[PDB]
Amino acid sequence: ERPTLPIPDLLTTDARNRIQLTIGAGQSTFGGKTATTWGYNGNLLGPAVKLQRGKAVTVDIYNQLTEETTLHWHGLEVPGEVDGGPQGIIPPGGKRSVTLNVDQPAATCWFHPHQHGKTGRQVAMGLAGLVVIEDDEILKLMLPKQWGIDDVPVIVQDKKFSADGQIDYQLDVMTAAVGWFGDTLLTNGAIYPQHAAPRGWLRLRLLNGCNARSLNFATSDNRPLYVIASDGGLLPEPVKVSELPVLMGERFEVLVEVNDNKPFDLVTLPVSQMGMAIAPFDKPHPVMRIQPIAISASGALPDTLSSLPALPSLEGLTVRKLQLSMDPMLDMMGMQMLMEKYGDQAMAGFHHANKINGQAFDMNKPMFAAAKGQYERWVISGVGDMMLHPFHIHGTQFRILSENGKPPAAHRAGWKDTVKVEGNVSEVLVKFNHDAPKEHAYMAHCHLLEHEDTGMMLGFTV
Ligand SMILES: [Ag+]
Ligand SMILES: [Ag+]
Ligand SMILES: [Ag+]
Ligand SMILES: [Cu+2]
Ligand SMILES: [Cu+2]
Ligand SMILES: [Cu+2]
Ligand SMILES: [Cu+2]
Ligand SMILES: [O]
Repeated sequence: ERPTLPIPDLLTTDARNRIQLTIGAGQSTFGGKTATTWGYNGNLLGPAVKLQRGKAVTVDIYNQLTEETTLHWHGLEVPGEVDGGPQGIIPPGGKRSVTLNVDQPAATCWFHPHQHGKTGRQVAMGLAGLVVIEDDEILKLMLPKQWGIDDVPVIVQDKKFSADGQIDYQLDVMTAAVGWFGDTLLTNGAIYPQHAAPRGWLRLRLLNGCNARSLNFATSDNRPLYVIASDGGLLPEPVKVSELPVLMGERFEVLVEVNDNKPFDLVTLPVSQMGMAIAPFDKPHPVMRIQPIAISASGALPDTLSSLPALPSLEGLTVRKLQLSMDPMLDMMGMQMLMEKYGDQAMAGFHHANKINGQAFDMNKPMFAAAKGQYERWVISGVGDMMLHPFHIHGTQFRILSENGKPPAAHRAGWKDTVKVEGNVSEVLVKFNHDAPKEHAYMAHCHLLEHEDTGMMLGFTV
């Protein structure tokens, strides 16, 4: 009765070493009602671009929208010139080609628009894809590896729709303060899908592709999840968890056991984030149904996944302070609107009003030049402010030293491109191995997209 989990195509290069991505407007059905949606190579979401470490690929990006957009590869360590930040304009009806020389370990990354001031909308409308980066190392592990059967991407996103069927997106005082969130949960575009998985291990590549909703993954019968990777690749070993908090733009890959005749749900648990526990999200919410199939999966859960370097010495490293803030007026007005619409349940558990170091994002004025090839220490503070800011830095995979006032949890102590900042201070160890000049600067920003779109971003050069 549930629709099957849609599986994004795993797209590799053709004879010319090219991948074609068409950005376009189509239609989808939600709850039997049609909406205009945008997608990459289809109506909605996108394919998974498969990359190999050490190899180049050229991506041809045809923008068939009637408005401008950009194409960013979130999690990829590439020069600014192909980063697809807001300076990477692709005119409506035009084409832009980018050559990606992949130089990082195996990981599940993703891609989405980075259009100046409109990224929340373009994502809400449907635009997101995946990136599966492979290397020599990972294939030796014998992980579940059959794409769409025992190795599946799970892109989880919320939307809200108006009475006429259409996606109801707005960037206004309330959303700019608390984020765009909705009442309907999608999994690879589908409402409460089911996925048929063989007996043994199921690998789920989880992406929180929500604009502003943080999620927290668990199983309906509390079977454990074994985390094997974070934003930037494998952990040294599996880390067993009963629940998995995932911030906006974060990825984790987990293994979960599948047994004959015992279906279970992947669920998300209520989070203590402003706006995000309004019913049906005040209770555990299903994400998808796992249907065991009485066929043996070949995949293993290895004792040992890979190696993390020790953290580099802290003495002598440059420190950059990035103070996050939101105009007090934006905050009071936004939270009032939140409380007035939804009341107390909204606490269960403006275009340049959001800033970093007192400055709302200035596309023409990068805030600093970072060293190339040198570890730096970036200290990101949300002190003075009560909103959730998952802070993301372009052009790198860093190590978390402190996450919002604490040492990182085990499954969060490996390769990360996002870090939690919420009323406290975070510190990360970051290195950039590629150039980004002022014309194609790197972004560092909050990934609660409505904050980003209203100033909580800076450009930096390498
Ligand atoms: Ag006011
Ligand atoms: Ag409140
Ligand atoms: Ag705030
Ligand atoms: Cu992103
Ligand atoms: Cu990014
Ligand atoms: Cu934020
Ligand atoms: Cu970004
Ligand atoms: O991003």
